Amino acid sequence: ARVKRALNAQKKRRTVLKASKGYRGQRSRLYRKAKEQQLHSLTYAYRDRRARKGEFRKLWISRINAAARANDITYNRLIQGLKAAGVEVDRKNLAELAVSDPAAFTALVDVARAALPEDVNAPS
Amino acid sequence: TYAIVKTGGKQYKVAAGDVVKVEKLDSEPGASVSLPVALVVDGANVTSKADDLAKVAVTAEVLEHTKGPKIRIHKFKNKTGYHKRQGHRQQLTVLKVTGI
Amino acid sequence: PTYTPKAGDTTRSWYVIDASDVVLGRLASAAATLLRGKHKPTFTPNVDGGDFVIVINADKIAVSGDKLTKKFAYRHSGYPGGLRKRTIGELLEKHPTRVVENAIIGMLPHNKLGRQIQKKLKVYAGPDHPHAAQQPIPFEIKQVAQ
Amino acid sequence: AVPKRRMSRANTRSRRAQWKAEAPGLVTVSVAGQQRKVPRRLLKAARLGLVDLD
RNA sequence: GGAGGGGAGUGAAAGAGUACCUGAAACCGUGCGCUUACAAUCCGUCAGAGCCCUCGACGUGUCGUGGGGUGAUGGCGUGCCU
RNA sequence: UCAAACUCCGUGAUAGCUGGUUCUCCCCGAAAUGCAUUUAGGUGCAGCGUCGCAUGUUUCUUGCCGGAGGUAGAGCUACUGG
RNA sequence: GGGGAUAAGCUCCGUGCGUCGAGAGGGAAACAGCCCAGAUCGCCGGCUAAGGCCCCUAAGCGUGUGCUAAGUGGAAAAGGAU
RNA sequence: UUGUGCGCCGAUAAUGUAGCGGGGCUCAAGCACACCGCCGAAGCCGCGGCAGCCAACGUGUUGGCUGGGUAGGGGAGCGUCCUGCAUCCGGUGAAGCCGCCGAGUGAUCGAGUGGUGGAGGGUGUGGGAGUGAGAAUGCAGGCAUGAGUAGCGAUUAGGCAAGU
Repeated sequence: ARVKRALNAQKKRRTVLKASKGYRGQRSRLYRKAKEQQLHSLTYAYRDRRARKGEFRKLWISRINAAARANDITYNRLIQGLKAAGVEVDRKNLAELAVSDPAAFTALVDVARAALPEDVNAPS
Repeated sequence: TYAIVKTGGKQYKVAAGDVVKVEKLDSEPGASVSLPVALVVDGANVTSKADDLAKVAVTAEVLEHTKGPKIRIHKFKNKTGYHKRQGHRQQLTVLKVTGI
Repeated sequence: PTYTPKAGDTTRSWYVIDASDVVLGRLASAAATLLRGKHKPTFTPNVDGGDFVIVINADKIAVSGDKLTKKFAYRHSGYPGGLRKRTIGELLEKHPTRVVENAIIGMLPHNKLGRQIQKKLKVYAGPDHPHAAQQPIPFEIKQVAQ
Repeated sequence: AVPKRRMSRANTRSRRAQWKAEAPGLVTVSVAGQQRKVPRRLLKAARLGLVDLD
């Protein structure tokens, strides 16, 4: 039985070419170049899914730092005071409060300042 | 008024009538569940003490169990010949918050 | 999800910083922070939601050590032997605003967004500016105690 | 010298778009009554019946 | 001028016209949408404004467990094989 | 076309050499050392992987105990040499 | 440790030494072999390692006690130096 | 004078600052010694899915460990064609092709759908392979790039009027 290769190959070629819509130049037209770019794209996506959590945490920390310095307190002392006070709001919702409900953020800053020690540089 | 509820290792800011995607819970659609709270913001005063947060809970109704977006994984290392294809679809539940 | 600014969300204000007897690096860092918008809780690295900064009295600025006659500003024309150097002294006495401009511009990102942010910085060697119509808010370089 | 690399489509098209023809300007004229368009360079010749109008 | 084509007919079909079953890709056009002339780009990926299209709900535009196209802008990123 | 023409045939000559060898996922996972070699860019056996079978902690780590060294250090009218 | 001029990013051996090879991630500006740490997949959760916290760039123009004038910090010897 | 902690000359090559990564810093953002925070990875924890080995009880659940990987070893599968047998679909439209909308852990799938098309296909369970290409300065056909670019083949030379 002589077997022609067309159907089996066309299947995966169509899959790869469809996945490469929107690419520039050869990378969206030719199957080989599109396949190379697909390897790179999936590697990039895998790496970026891991890095995205850190990126968003960095953005939240930036916003919380801005809103805390607006209340005359630094981010690190505010985090220490919030941990001491036992409140368990994470940085995502802390930034959400900072942007959407400034009064709530000010109240949390007040409780964090209350929970802080009297001399932060003491050998405690 | 709104609260920050914890479920599945994560926290979400919800108000009454909010619909939020959440990690899978062992509950049938149309049922109701109660969730712990990490902060309550009612009007102006903010509830933050642990005991007061323990005295309150947020009740929500399970709308459905859905699936996350399809994720395609193709691990690759050049000049090696190593490839590893893998897919993943996370399971999720959709909760509508009934009240706080 | 996380908040994202929309078309009309960004609102800008005008600050004026008096550079009289202020350390160059200190003022430059403060002005870069103001221009980038880092002081706003709605900050987003994608967006230039910063503020307009005016710097007056740029010629009165303070430079410590002997950097006045030992630090050089360099530029190459592209032709052979096209390297030109001026110390901070003659640069201040000829183009007073250039020292502050260079220092501030060196402290913000070197992307296209940094090029856009540069447009919101005005420095003046005199004690006054032509931007009174915007009613700038005086700004003081303070340090939050921790 | 020989081309080291194959041109991308963008560069080829951007250079190729410069190979074009300009439209000659035409002015009206009355020959044997009927109006018709003619280049201004040939206006006098048309008025003298020296240019063939189809 | 022909070649060729447009009507008209034949045909079940002319998206069967003796360049003729089916008619893929590379390659070459035309039209529409988005974008692009201060910008250093292994050309993708992750966030993402704006614009356009579409499915639901309530009014007259405004959200949603939405979906698609393009993407200014920011972060990361040294082609495949041997 | 010439340090032994060309054509066909032996013939699918022979190359310890160079290149190539096409779908997927799951579990484990090296070596670049020893000996010999007309041997050194090859190969045989051993060392290290995997699978099956048999055997059970026999492997490993720490404490204690029993052993042999002639290195570091030191020493030298204790020898031999400078 | 040997050879070489104890010169080499030289060469040859020993090492229940490490890593790379065959190892992604974080740090060292970039950086196979250095430091932290071994990636089953997803999350817009938290705590840390190395390394860091003026701005680029996440987090301290942190606190207290002293020193430095050399931009030393941010490359180098014999030697010289109220 | 003695030892000391920091400092100074020594110091010194040829594209361009170029021996802090840059701006800049002694009003330290430098160094030493104490102290207090925070940032920071695919490490650890939290929540959810999967798999291998083993254990317990069962007649497949739960639990504990483990799951980077080249050469390589073992295991289980996707898709292609031809066929025995059994079934089902098809001019009321098969295959092939182009889309839409979806699906699976992967190869891939769609007895889901729309267009084109015009005669054969699917499924189950066995049997057999000319059974899967991205690369061999691989082969054949078609077509790009250079590019509407080079050249249009001597050293004599063509012009005008009329015609067709």
